[PDB]
Amino acid sequence: MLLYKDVISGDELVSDAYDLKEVDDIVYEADCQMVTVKQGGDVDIGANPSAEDAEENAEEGTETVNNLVYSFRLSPTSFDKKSYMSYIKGYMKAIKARLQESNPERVPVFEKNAIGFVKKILANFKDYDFYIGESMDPDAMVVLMNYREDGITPYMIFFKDGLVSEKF
Repeated sequence: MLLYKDVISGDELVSDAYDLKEVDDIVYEADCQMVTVKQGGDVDIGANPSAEDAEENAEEGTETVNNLVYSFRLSPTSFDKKSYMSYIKGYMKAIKARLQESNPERVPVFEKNAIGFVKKILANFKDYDFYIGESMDPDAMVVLMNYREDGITPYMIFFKDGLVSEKF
Protein backbone atom coordinates (compact mmCIF):
# COMPACT_ATOMS: atom_id res chain seq x y z
CA MET A 1 0.00 0.00 0.00
CA LEU A 2 2.95 2.35 0.62
CA LEU A 3 4.07 4.30 -2.44
CA TYR A 4 7.75 5.07 -3.08
CA LYS A 5 8.70 7.69 -5.69
CA ASP A 6 11.99 9.43 -6.55
CA VAL A 7 12.51 13.21 -6.37
CA ILE A 8 15.13 13.28 -9.16
CA SER A 9 12.81 11.87 -11.84
CA GLY A 10 11.55 8.37 -10.94
CA ASP A 11 7.83 9.06 -10.40
CA GLU A 12 6.42 6.08 -8.46
CA LEU A 13 9.46 3.78 -8.73
CA VAL A 14 8.02 0.96 -6.58
CA SER A 15 5.52 0.19 -3.79
CA ASP A 16 5.11 -2.10 -0.76
CA ALA A 17 1.80 -3.49 -2.08
CA TYR A 18 3.99 -6.39 -3.24
CA ASP A 19 6.69 -6.67 -0.55
CA LEU A 20 9.84 -4.66 0.19
CA LYS A 21 13.06 -5.75 1.93
CA GLU A 22 16.07 -3.47 2.47
CA VAL A 23 19.49 -5.15 2.15
CA ASP A 24 22.13 -4.41 4.81
CA ASP A 25 23.57 -2.08 2.15
CA ILE A 26 21.11 0.72 1.25
CA VAL A 27 18.59 -0.49 -1.36
CA TYR A 28 14.98 -1.74 -1.26
CA GLU A 29 13.72 -4.89 -3.03
CA ALA A 30 10.16 -5.11 -4.43
CA ASP A 31 9.20 -8.64 -5.54
CA CYS A 32 6.92 -8.92 -8.59
CA GLN A 33 4.61 -11.79 -9.62
CA MET A 34 3.39 -12.95 -13.05
CA VAL A 35 -0.32 -12.64 -13.92
CA THR A 36 -2.29 -13.61 -17.04
CA VAL A 37 -4.41 -10.82 -18.57
CA LYS A 38 -6.27 -10.35 -21.88
CA GLN A 39 -4.32 -7.68 -23.80
CA GLY A 40 -5.27 -6.74 -27.38
CA GLY A 41 -2.14 -4.75 -28.29
CA ASP A 42 -1.49 -1.16 -27.16
CA VAL A 43 1.47 0.45 -28.98
CA ASP A 44 1.52 3.76 -27.07
CA ILE A 45 -1.82 5.58 -26.72
CA GLY A 46 -2.55 5.63 -30.47
CA ALA A 47 -0.26 4.73 -33.39
CA ASN A 48 -1.81 2.22 -35.82
CA PRO A 49 -3.30 2.45 -39.32
CA SER A 50 -5.75 -0.43 -39.93
CA ALA A 51 -5.87 -3.93 -38.40
CA GLU A 52 -8.29 -6.83 -37.84
CA ASP A 53 -7.21 -8.17 -34.42
CA ALA A 54 -7.84 -11.75 -35.61
CA GLU A 55 -4.50 -13.52 -36.16
CA GLU A 56 -5.67 -17.06 -35.30
CA ASN A 57 -8.99 -18.62 -34.23
CA ALA A 58 -7.54 -20.83 -31.47
CA GLU A 59 -6.06 -18.15 -29.18
CA GLU A 60 -6.79 -14.45 -28.60
CA GLY A 61 -3.49 -13.22 -27.13
CA THR A 62 -3.08 -13.88 -23.38
CA GLU A 63 0.34 -12.66 -22.19
CA THR A 64 1.65 -12.81 -18.61
CA VAL A 65 3.43 -9.68 -17.32
CA ASN A 66 4.88 -8.50 -13.99
CA ASN A 67 2.37 -6.72 -11.73
CA LEU A 68 4.89 -3.99 -10.85
CA VAL A 69 5.81 -3.14 -14.44
CA TYR A 70 2.16 -3.34 -15.56
CA SER A 71 0.90 -1.14 -12.71
CA PHE A 72 3.86 1.24 -13.11
CA ARG A 73 4.32 0.68 -16.87
CA LEU A 74 8.04 0.08 -16.15
CA SER A 75 10.00 0.60 -19.39
CA PRO A 76 13.28 -1.30 -19.84
CA THR A 77 15.80 0.36 -22.19
CA SER A 78 19.09 -0.82 -23.73
CA PHE A 79 22.42 0.56 -22.47
CA ASP A 80 26.19 0.40 -23.11
CA LYS A 81 28.95 -1.10 -20.93
CA LYS A 82 30.99 2.13 -20.86
CA SER A 83 27.80 4.24 -20.87
CA TYR A 84 26.75 2.53 -17.62
CA MET A 85 29.89 3.83 -15.86
CA SER A 86 29.04 7.43 -16.83
CA TYR A 87 25.45 7.12 -15.55
CA ILE A 88 26.40 5.52 -12.21
CA LYS A 89 29.28 7.99 -11.72
CA GLY A 90 27.41 11.25 -12.41
CA TYR A 91 24.36 9.79 -10.64
CA MET A 92 26.25 8.74 -7.51
CA LYS A 93 27.77 12.23 -7.30
CA ALA A 94 24.29 13.74 -7.71
CA ILE A 95 23.14 11.91 -4.56
CA LYS A 96 26.32 12.96 -2.73
CA ALA A 97 25.11 16.56 -3.16
CA ARG A 98 21.53 15.74 -2.07
CA LEU A 99 23.00 14.48 1.23
CA GLN A 100 25.17 17.58 1.81
CA GLU A 101 22.03 19.71 1.37
CA SER A 102 19.86 17.38 3.49
CA ASN A 103 21.87 14.90 5.59
CA PRO A 104 25.67 15.21 5.36
CA GLU A 105 26.07 12.22 7.70
CA ARG A 106 24.71 10.05 4.86
CA VAL A 107 27.57 11.09 2.54
CA PRO A 108 30.12 8.61 3.98
CA VAL A 109 27.81 5.65 4.71
CA PHE A 110 26.23 6.14 1.26
CA GLU A 111 29.62 6.23 -0.51
CA LYS A 112 31.04 3.05 1.09
CA ASN A 113 27.81 1.01 0.83
CA ALA A 114 26.94 2.23 -2.69
CA ILE A 115 30.54 1.55 -3.80
CA GLY A 116 30.34 -2.10 -2.67
CA PHE A 117 27.02 -2.75 -4.46
CA VAL A 118 28.30 -1.09 -7.65
CA LYS A 119 31.29 -3.48 -7.63
CA LYS A 120 29.02 -6.55 -7.39
CA ILE A 121 26.71 -5.11 -10.08
CA LEU A 122 29.45 -4.62 -12.72
CA ALA A 123 30.27 -8.35 -12.43
CA ASN A 124 26.98 -8.90 -14.30
CA PHE A 125 25.47 -5.53 -15.29
CA LYS A 126 23.82 -7.42 -18.16
CA ASP A 127 22.07 -9.96 -15.91
CA TYR A 128 20.80 -7.01 -13.83
CA ASP A 129 19.49 -5.29 -16.98
CA PHE A 130 18.65 -1.57 -16.75
CA TYR A 131 15.11 -0.20 -16.41
CA ILE A 132 13.77 3.35 -16.78
CA GLY A 133 10.46 5.09 -15.94
CA GLU A 134 8.33 7.04 -18.46
CA SER A 135 10.40 10.10 -17.48
CA MET A 136 13.10 8.74 -19.83
CA ASP A 137 16.02 10.10 -17.78
CA PRO A 138 19.35 8.25 -17.51
CA ASP A 139 20.07 10.28 -14.36
CA ALA A 140 16.83 9.51 -12.48
CA MET A 141 15.92 6.48 -10.33
CA VAL A 142 17.62 3.45 -11.92
CA VAL A 143 16.11 0.04 -11.10
CA LEU A 144 17.77 -3.28 -12.01
CA MET A 145 15.88 -6.56 -12.53
CA ASN A 146 17.62 -9.69 -11.23
CA TYR A 147 16.33 -13.16 -10.29
CA ARG A 148 16.94 -14.47 -6.75
CA GLU A 149 19.39 -17.36 -6.24
CA ASP A 150 16.56 -19.69 -7.32
CA GLY A 151 15.38 -17.94 -10.50
CA ILE A 152 11.64 -18.48 -9.94
CA THR A 153 11.49 -15.21 -7.95
CA PRO A 154 11.78 -12.04 -10.06
CA TYR A 155 12.77 -9.03 -7.91
CA MET A 156 14.09 -5.51 -8.64
CA ILE A 157 16.16 -3.15 -6.46
CA PHE A 158 15.57 0.59 -5.97
CA PHE A 159 18.37 2.72 -4.46
CA LYS A 160 16.92 3.75 -1.07
CA ASP A 161 19.00 6.96 -1.17
CA GLY A 162 16.82 8.19 -4.06
CA LEU A 163 13.56 6.65 -2.79
CA VAL A 164 11.01 8.21 -0.41
CA SER A 165 8.04 6.57 1.34
CA GLU A 166 4.52 7.98 0.93
CA LYS A 167 1.59 6.96 3.16
CA PHE A 168 -1.92 7.01 1.64
